[PDB]
This record gives sequence, structure tokens and C-alpha cells, in this order.
Amino acid sequence: MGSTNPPPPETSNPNKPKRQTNQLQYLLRVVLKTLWKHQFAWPFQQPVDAVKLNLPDYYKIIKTPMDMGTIKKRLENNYYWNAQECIQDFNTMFTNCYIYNKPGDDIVLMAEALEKLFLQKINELPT
Repeated sequence: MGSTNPPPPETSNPNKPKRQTNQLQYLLRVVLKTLWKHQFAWPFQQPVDAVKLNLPDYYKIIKTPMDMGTIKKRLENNYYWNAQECIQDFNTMFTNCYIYNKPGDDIVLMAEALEKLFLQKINELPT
């Protein structure tokens, strides 16, 4: 009975309604793909590996995990109905980090930076 990771969030669901919208296209081609290149993106590019990171309490505390690897596949797979569903997943990712960690932590300064840039990029979306 060593620690294990939960299964990752789904990135496909054939019975879920979906669309490709200009805004969701933009969220992938511009927003995600620009945030992915940032110096602070790396901890967020895949589900938190609580076993690798020796954070056995991570999934005790965080019950709605989210990361940009999952978001990226959702966008590529056209999993979303609208931009707001996707924005909500970015918000969950940030909020998770701020819940598990504390102000001033390195991982928190990283999230805060990404979050400010995210907000700047989604300030204006296509029609």
C-alpha cells in the first residue's frame, strides 16, 4: 500500500456536447500555446504527480485536479462546448495551487505569474 496517483481528468467523452468555436480555437492557438512556452509553465504541464513529488497529501486536499496538459488535450480533442468551460479549467488549476500551497511559496509565485498573463490574453477573445 504505497501512494498512487488518481486517474487523470478525462480528455474525451463521446457523449458530451462539444463545438469548435473561434474563441476555443484562439484559447488553444494563442492562449494555451503561449502560456506553455513560459519559464514557469513546467509544473502545470501535466497532472500533479504526487508520487514523484512526494506529496502524499496532495489528493487528500485537492479533489478537482486540473493542469494545462489536460486542458491542451481537451482543446485538441474538441472536448469543450464553449470558451467559458475552458476558462473554468484554467481557474481550477490556479485555485488548486493556491489552496494546496501558501502565499509566497515558489509554486504560488509561478501560478500567480501565469494567472496574470492568462488574464491579460483572455481580456479580448475573437467573436
